[PDB]
Amino acid sequence: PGVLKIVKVYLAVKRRIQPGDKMAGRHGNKGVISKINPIEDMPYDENGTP
Amino acid sequence: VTEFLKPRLVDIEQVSSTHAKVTLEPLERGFGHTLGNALRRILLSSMPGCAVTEVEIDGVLHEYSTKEGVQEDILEILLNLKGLAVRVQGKDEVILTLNKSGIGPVTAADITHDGDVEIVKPQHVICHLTDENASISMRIKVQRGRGYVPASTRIHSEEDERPIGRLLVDACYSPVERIAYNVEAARVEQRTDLDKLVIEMETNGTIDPEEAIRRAATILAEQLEAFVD
Amino acid sequence: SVTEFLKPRLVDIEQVSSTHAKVTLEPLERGFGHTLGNALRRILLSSMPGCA
Repeated sequence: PGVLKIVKVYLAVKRRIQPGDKMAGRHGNKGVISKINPIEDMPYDENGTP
Repeated sequence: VTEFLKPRLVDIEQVSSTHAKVTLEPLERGFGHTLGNALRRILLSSMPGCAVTEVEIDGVLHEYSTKEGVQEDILEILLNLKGLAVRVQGKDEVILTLNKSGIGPVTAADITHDGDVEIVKPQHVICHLTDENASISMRIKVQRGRGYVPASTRIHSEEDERPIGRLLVDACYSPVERIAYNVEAARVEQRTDLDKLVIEMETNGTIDPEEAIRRAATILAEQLEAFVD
Repeated sequence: SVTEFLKPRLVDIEQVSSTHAKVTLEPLERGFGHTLGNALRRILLSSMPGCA
């Protein structure tokens, strides 16, 4: 196409999962991760592991 | 008060260097629940620590690229080395270093030993080598933070700085990582049946159990100080 | 900085009645304010002196 040269530059990106984005399950269930609770919130097991 | 019987630190057992189960003195009714809950919350809340904050390594220019002689990716290097944790002295924002070659597995021990830091375990991973001729060269900068500082949360700090070769990654900056409460009632015969609360604390080993508990208590007291007014 | 925490400065309190009232505080730390309030309830209720 009459171009003396065509040069391509490919850049990268990483994206952070944040409130509202889309997830689901292999047991067939749609949903959105929508609540960003500070780690002092999510309930913890009897052994303490949340 | 009427003989409120305030609890105090006692019978602290260290299950491991980073696993501990500590006790306290018995306390009056109604505080043990509040004491244990507030303790777990505050302790997990703000445990200041030191961690790797920015990386400047001679070899790679783009961490999403490979490296001959090295096995793991540069992103894999960042991930595994992000497992670097070390006790830090009063000095902060230090630059530790690690450079070596060979054909054996690469361990955290092969790092430049400075006078203000201490590596807890020689067992961490530094992307074990693959070829004799290759030589890894890196210097890891450590900062002292209270919690997770996002990668772009540190972006605005560099206007004309951060050349291609010096990059930033994410962290946790909180050596606490475990604080839990279990209230029982024992060792109370002379007075009414009081309650003693056992605290299960599994820190990163960077902060001592009693020292961390004391710091958290001081924070809580400072908070409650305004509450009177 | 490392160990400094935000203290509440705005302590404006509106008294609805001689017994009914609501106070409010300035910014407490995220999650720390909730813990403080819960502990305040637990203590101020689980033990409160008075003749009855």
